[PDB]
Amino acid sequence: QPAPAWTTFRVGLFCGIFIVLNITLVLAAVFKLETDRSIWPLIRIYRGGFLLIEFLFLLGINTYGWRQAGVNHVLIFELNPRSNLSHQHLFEIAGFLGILWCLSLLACFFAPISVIPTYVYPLALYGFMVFFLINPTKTFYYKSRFWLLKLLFRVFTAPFHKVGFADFWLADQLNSLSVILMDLEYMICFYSLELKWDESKGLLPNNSEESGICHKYTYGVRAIVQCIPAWLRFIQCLRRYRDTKRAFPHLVNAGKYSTTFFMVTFAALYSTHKERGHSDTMVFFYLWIVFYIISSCYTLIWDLKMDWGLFDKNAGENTFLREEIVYPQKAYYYCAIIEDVILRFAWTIQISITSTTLLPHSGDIIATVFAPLEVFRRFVWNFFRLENEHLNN
Amino acid sequence: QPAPAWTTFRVGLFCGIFIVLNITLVLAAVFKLETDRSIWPLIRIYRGGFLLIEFLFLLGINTYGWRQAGVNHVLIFELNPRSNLSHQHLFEIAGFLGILWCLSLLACFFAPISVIPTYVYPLALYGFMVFFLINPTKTFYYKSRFWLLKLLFRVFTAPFHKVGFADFWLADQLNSLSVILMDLEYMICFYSLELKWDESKGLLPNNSEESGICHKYTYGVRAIVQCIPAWLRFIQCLRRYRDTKRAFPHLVNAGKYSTTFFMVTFAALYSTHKERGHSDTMVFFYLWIVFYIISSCYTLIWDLKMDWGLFDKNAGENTFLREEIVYPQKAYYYCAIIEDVILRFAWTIQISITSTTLLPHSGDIIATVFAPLEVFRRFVWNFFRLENEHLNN
Ligand SMILES: CC(C)CCC[C@@H](C)[C@H]1CC[C@H]2[C@@H]3CC=C4C[C@@H](OC(=O)CCC(=O)O)CC[C@]4(C)[C@H]3CC[C@]12C
Ligand SMILES: CC(C)CCC[C@@H](C)[C@H]1CC[C@H]2[C@@H]3CC=C4C[C@@H](OC(=O)CCC(=O)O)CC[C@]4(C)[C@H]3CC[C@]12C
Repeated sequence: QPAPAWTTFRVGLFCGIFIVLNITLVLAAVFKLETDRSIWPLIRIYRGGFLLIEFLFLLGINTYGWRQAGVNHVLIFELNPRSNLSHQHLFEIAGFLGILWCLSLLACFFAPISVIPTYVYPLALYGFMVFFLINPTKTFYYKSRFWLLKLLFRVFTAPFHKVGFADFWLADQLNSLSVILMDLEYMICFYSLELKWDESKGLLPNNSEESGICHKYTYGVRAIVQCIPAWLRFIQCLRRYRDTKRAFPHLVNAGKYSTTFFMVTFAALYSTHKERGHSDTMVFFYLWIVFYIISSCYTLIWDLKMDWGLFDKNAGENTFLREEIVYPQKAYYYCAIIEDVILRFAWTIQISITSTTLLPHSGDIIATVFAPLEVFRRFVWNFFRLENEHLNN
Repeated sequence: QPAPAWTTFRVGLFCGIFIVLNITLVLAAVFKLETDRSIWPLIRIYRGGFLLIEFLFLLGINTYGWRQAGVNHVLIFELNPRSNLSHQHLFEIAGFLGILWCLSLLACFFAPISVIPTYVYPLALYGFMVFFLINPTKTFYYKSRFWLLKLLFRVFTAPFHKVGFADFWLADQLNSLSVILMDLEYMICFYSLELKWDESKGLLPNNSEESGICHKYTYGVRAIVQCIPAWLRFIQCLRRYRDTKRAFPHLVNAGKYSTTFFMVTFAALYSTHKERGHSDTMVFFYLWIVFYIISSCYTLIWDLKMDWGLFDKNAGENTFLREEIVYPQKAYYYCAIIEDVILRFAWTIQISITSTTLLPHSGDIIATVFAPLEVFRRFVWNFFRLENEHLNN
């Protein structure tokens, strides 16, 4: 059933406002903003919002593809059939939130008029977003927000509730998008300790020794925020093994999700060795590389053989694929296989660099450039994971 | 017949882009613009264009009414029953033209590229409109523009072609769009006579007494271009009388459309005799005024008693109305009558400032604020005229 023209009109309106706002924001950044003042904290704060907008748009594309390809994903997700969301609603939500984000960024740049210079706009934007998430009224897709909040509650207390499809799907989705979590942690420490709240102007060049508290790992305020999604998925699979008493898949998933834990603690140990300047620190590098390989070379085999269900013995004419495929063109499969091996190494490198406090001058730029790539990798992963899930049933 | 979702998406996209472009144009005009060169000529190059876009948008709303009020207008317009242009197409065309107009105005305000300083933007925009109008390729509503061009040719050759509903409909609509003609004539006069083309931008104030060659009537070229639509309608109704062999509803129409000839000739004579001296100018001003009440009354009785078929001697329950009506609210009819009475006599209000102020450049500002009001008067007149034609047919 086609959606009413009002929904499409709203989607187009929001898309056009988003496009024009992006163009004028780029122009203002190129011309108005001056290079002398450091602008890295602004990008660090707004990266999470941009990632959320991109994820919402990509999920709209994903549900479009699932609807067109013939995948019965409403039964797989166990959603209520009589109230389901098409791509247009997700597009509208993403456009509205993106317009709000662009308005906040433009206000932060220009700062039209206020007494408090610039440090109320990110707080305002994130507060508006969280209020939209947990608004107690019965409007603005109340059923969807209620379902998502219940799913979040089930996921974040995973070792107690029975594991379902949506639980692990959202666990993986959070595993890809943890950059929002680290950005939130950075924002929290920066507002709590660094910024001069009872002052004016705002951000200033930092020359004191106490500066850059969020940059350092302190004791543990950095690594655990990195590996929280890994812990969630690890405990989810442990509970699933307990409930099902099946050895192979869950027992290998435990090691798969503990490899990243090992890599993260080893990178933190390398950082504290650099702080200590030990003679064996360079040797400490080599082992990291080893646990780099056993990390990536782990998940790759899980990405193609078990996740997407490729490399089947009964491939037949479909070279390097499975016997049955619902997508029309194999070029998509081959491009996805080619791009996944490229993007996995970049994702692991970004995770290591963000928490290891390495590359002081180029680490932030590397993270900024490579952040909107793991989201696309997950977007590619979703299609084939759900296709294999539908064909398995 | 629901429209495709892509058309609605395009309409929404164009509307959003137009809205944000208007907001940023207003902001630039308030802030970026500097008041050292007389900006009034700029308005006279753009004002008319604005009106055109406005008209198109208004026309869209009009046809929507005829689809919901039951006023069958395709049958009486002699349009193709199986091929019609819905209001969404008019909305998107108006949005496209408005986006181009806003882009040209912003480029003129900012002057980004320092090679073609200022004079190419208006010519380029109006040329774009021209090539869109007369594009020979079978793209972008080929039937629509071909029909419009054929009807324009039929209208402009009034004394020879047979009269129809669409011909005098377009003549009546054009009778409220002479402002486009005066602005086009002024643009041509400015670009041909007084502009020094070998100059960048042209940041020279026009306060010098040598200016005003194309502002005044002088040799009498504004009067004829102003009276052209009146002449077309006068000749069309003369031909209607000649064909019908009856003069009850036609000769009085000829007199009504000929009163404006005396109107404009008296106005032009007063304007051209003001600077000569001519101490008897008050007699001409009095004649101009009395002809003003004569014409503004004649038009009022024609619009009320005969055009809409209102004030019938036998009305019944519906006081001061007709017998059969299709629109639900009587408040709509009363508001339309009141606003028609105000707008037809609006000139009086203007003259008050022109008779009670010493502010330099007084007539032009009142003229440009009152210009987007005759279009609205025609837009509201169209509803009831089409309804009465449908009832009579
Ligand atoms: C970075 C380079 C080296 C590779 C980039 C790969 C992507 C651009 C490709 C890989 C997988 C592709 C997707 C694979 C499957 C689909 C489903 C497909 O849905 C349908 O319309 C099919 C159903 C039908 O029409 O019968 C639409 C294209 C899409 C989203 C593809 C869009 C383009 C993607 C994301
Ligand atoms: C601003 C001051 C000077 C008053 C100007 C009057 C306008 C605001 C009024 C006069 C005539 C009105 C119109 C008369 C008839 C209709 C048809 C009507 O038809 C529908 O689409 C609704 C029908 C239904 O759903 O029952 C919609 C409102 C509209 C366009 C009205 C919109 C408001 C108008 C333009």
